[PDB]
Amino acid sequence: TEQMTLRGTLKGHNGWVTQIATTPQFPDMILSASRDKTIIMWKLTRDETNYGIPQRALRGHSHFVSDVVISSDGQFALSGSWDGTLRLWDLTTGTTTRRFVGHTKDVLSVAFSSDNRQIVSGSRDKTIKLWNTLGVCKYTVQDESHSEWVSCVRFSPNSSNPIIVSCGWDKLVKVWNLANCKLKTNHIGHTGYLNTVTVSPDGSLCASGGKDGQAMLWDLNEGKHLYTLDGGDIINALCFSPNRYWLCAATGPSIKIWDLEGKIIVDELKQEVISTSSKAEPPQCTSLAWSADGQTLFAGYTDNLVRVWQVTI
Amino acid sequence: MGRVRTKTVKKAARVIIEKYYTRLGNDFHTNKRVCEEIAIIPSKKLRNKIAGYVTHLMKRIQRGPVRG
Amino acid sequence: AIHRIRITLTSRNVKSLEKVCADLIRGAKEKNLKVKGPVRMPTKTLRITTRKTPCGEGSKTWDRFQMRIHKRLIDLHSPSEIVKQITSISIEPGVEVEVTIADA
Amino acid sequence: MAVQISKKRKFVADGIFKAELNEFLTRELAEDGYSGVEVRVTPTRTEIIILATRTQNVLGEKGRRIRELTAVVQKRFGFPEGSVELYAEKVATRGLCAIAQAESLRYKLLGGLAVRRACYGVLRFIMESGAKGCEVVVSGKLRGQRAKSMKFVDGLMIHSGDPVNYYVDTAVRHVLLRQGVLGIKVKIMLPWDPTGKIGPKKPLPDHVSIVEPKDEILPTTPISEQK
Amino acid sequence: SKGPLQSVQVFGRKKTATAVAHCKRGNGLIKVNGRPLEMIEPRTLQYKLLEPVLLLGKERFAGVDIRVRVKGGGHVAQIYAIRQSISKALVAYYQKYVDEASKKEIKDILIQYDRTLLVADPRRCESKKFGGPGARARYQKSYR
Amino acid sequence: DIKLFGKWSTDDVQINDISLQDYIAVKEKYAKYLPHSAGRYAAKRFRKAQCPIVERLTNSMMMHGRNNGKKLMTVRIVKHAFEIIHLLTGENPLQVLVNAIINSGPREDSTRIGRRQAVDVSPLRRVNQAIWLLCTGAREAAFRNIKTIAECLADELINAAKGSSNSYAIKKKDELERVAKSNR
Amino acid sequence: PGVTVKDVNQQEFVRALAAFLKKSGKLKVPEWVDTVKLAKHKELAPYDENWFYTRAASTARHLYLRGGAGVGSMTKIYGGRQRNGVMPSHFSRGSKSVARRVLQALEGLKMVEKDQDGGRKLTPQGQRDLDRIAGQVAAANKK
RNA sequence: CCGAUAACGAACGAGACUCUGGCAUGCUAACUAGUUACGCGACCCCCGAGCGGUCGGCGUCCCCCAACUUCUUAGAGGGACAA
Ligand SMILES: [Mg+2]
Ligand SMILES: [Mg+2]
Repeated sequence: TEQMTLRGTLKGHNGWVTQIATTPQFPDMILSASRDKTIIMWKLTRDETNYGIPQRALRGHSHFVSDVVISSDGQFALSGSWDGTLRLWDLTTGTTTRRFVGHTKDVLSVAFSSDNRQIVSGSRDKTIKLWNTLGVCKYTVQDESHSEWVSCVRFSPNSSNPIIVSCGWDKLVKVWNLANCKLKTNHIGHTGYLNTVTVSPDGSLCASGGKDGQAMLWDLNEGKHLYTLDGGDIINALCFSPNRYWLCAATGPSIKIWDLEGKIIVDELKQEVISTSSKAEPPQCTSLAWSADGQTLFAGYTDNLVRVWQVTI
Repeated sequence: MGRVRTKTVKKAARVIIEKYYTRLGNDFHTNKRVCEEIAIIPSKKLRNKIAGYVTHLMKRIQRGPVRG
Repeated sequence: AIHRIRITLTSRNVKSLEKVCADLIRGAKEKNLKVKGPVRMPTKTLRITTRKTPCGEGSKTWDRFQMRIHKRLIDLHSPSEIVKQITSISIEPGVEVEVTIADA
Repeated sequence: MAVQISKKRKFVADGIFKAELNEFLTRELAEDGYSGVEVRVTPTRTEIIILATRTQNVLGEKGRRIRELTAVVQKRFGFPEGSVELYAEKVATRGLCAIAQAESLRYKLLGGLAVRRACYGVLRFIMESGAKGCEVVVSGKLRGQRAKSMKFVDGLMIHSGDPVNYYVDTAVRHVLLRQGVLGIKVKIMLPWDPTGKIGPKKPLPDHVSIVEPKDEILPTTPISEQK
Repeated sequence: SKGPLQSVQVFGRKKTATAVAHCKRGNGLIKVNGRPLEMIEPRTLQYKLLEPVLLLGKERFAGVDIRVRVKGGGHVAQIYAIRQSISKALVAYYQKYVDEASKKEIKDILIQYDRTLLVADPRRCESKKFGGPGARARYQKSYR
Repeated sequence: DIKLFGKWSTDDVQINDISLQDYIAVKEKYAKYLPHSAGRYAAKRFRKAQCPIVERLTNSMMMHGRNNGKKLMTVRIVKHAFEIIHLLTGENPLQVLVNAIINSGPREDSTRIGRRQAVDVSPLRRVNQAIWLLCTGAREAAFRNIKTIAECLADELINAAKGSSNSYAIKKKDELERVAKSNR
Repeated sequence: PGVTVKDVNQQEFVRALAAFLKKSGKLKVPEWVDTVKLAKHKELAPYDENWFYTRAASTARHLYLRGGAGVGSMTKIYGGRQRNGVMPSHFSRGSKSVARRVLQALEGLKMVEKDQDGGRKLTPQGQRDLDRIAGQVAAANKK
């Protein structure tokens, strides 16, 4: 009985938007890490045809920007990019304060810790590093990590049982503990490379996606397995609803939303295709982010637009 | 005008597609990075010429059964 | 000590020159030296152009030869009794060195 | 400090010293397989390394010849006494050196035999010494009174672009025969393989190599391994 | 008020000439090498120099303080470098310190009039070759 | 609004011919302060169609060989000519320049080697041909004469825009039309 | 206000300063000022009776906005293109004597002196009365 | 180059390649390159306005009596492939 309806687009940057970040403390700003080497803060002014206006652009990255996050107080922003370095921004005119001279090759994902004290980055040079908040790395992990590119890396949202997960093109869902950065489980069962993982707001279950098309759920406490549900083509993004169930996934040029008590598809969200010339495959969706209240979802597409989806009825 | 790819690019791209089809897609930059890290290509221009032809060939494969 | 000295490195080969500068600088920085980094003086290109033929017959073709010189400067802040041995272990036969005091 | 020379003139003079030393040492010990020289200049006693093929006669009786060579070098180039020392090293894979092979061809021609037979022998020795390809040209008053040229190419050989600056090596000799001179031109294309001493690193720019994948087995039903 | 450190430094180029504009927070003063814009070189191209302030009006420039130094090039090349530097400096100052929509509107009103106000012209000069007086021209050829 | 040279407001001129209003650039979007820019108008075909007309006139005025880079001279030559024209007739100098370009461009031409057939003229060749004829007429009128180049250009433009068989340009246009008619 | 030398037009600034400098009759003018030919790359000694005052004016202005100049700097400043018969043209320097004489005459007015390095530079008196003339000419043009 | 095919598999030349031009407010840096800021010193205006204007005047790495690299230099990388 619940449907999602798009209340307009956010235009304003020409590139593949690759990441959307939202904050719980101030629900009028979002971030857009895109492929034109910029990050955009938006004024979410709920209007007609003006649902968002760009408010400040953050530059300083040499090449494509891969990931972005927000601190718990919503004052600092951290972002990694394809020039092999991380960069800690802020509000109040958005000048970078610290930069993390890191991996040899380019990073793919960053993640704030639960207390905004530990900084982690997964990169294409097949290493993962945990960082101090002032710039210095504590120590990298090597020679038991993935033997392929380390894709998306996420922290467990709870301070209890500090857990960090790491997908990759090794087709493994390697999970590390924050006490000594040793391996604790070695999840196997994917058939292609992995694009992303996401941990639920309770630190109990995580979902992994990739070239398989299976949004393949896991468990964290007992950590053996859960049910696997398969949606469509290539899986780009995964995020759980913040207050509620209905995990969503970005599968090709459409996003599929699934409940968890029962495994039915809840809704199909597509852009309305106009002037079908049967030549160009439709623009994919590259990123998803809830607005920390479960009311609106921002979906980042592979053209230069990001769409907002609003719950109805 | 004058953008024909030589047989070096074409046969390198064909062997790359044949061996590493699972890790490639229709995106030029990720294909560029994959071809960078799975093959010793001596120059950058040759590298991303090969990556461009790999992208074109994967669009062709996603349409239908070309060789292959 | 405390002596300010300056090391001048010149070569015709860029990569080997930068190797020498890098290894000398990291050997200084590990030894608790305050070092001012390698200042690259503008490169000098010597540009003899000649007539390419031994006789005077033909279509007036010319050869264009050139030789390039690259310079760097490194500054050190300790006596010579460690810098002489730290530069004697970085030779790399294309590089020619003057070591000089800031007083010179 | 007292006497000073600008850096342009200093580097040009260093190159001129290398050129004159190499030409004199070519002219002197050509019958010993000279094949190049290296100088190691330093603001102290310098070294000059001679890359001969047969070092046992570059060094004379108890090293007399090397001693008189360092004497003439120190007396001509105005080095202070003891500031120059002269070394000798045997070159590995003499069949891959163009200067030594051109001298071997000159030796055979001066000894007198068919030009065909000498060039064939030199060419096949170069091939079984490990070259990717060779090219031997002899030009001059061959059998007859009118000059010809004859080339004995074999294998693989590049001609154009930047790779032919470091990846082949050439040599030109003159042979003072009974009726005019013959010209000898030997080109040897070197192998790449070891990225070491026998050839160069950085292979030919249009040679790509693709590593083969692994087995990639067990994509089947999910299992988890805990620690 | 008197909020300090509100300044940017933006360059503009025309074939050798580099003009770097320092845009402080002041009140409507613009000067090139210490002299005003109306007391400048040949003044045939004076409108070519003050067309950004005519397009954007004096209200956009009323809160800034531009100071431009320029080196290299010729007379005309320096004129073009100056005006490109002023326009790009105003765009940078607006984007770093006021709202982004204002930067967008000044930027696009500059783009629909003479794009070189914001994008440098890349064409530099061609080398002389050894068979003639210039890059392309060749010496006169005689047959008999 | 833009009002070229600080006077002579631009949005009142009318180009009567359809064929040439597609290729004459004095309208409001090609309305600029000076007839000088580093245009890069020669990079492709028909990019000179969107170069403004006054700058094409200044470009063709910078020609006989002793004047090849001297563009500021031709800018002030055109400025003085425009003041002389507005002072003589009271009409907008842009309008009379446009009328001169309309009236001086030939509409039929003949070409071959074995001038055999008479062909038609593209409505970009006649713009180029009109500008070339006007500048040539001004150049030849001012050569060994006390009259300066500015009022020679001015009288060339006013006589061509009226149409008098007294400009060099319209004499040449009529002669080209006549020769083309002879073998049509 | 304002104003300085920099923000007024330099042509009538030189005209006004030469008028002021001629009006106060203390500038020492040599006896050969009508047979000079002024920098041998040109002929026909200038079409002015009072070229010396304007030359002293432009020398004072140039020393105001770029100090430390000597006779070589001035003979480079007032140089020009020498048309050279049927041979092509070249650049020739100015007359050294007229530069030395205008410098010495301006030193006689206590508005320039030899600085600690080579060359000359304005006194505080010199930049004071040049800024006063600049104020005069700027007020004349604006009103 | 695609294809066709009594030819198949190759080799040189072309292309690749090397140098140069154009872009990086991103990196590494610089008293033999500077820029901002500050403090002195000259002039202009003032009635006082003044954190006013000009300065290729001086100084701020003999050690804090300042930071920084936009402009200059040149290293590493990026960037364009008909994507
Ligand atoms: Mg070639
Ligand atoms: Mg020329």
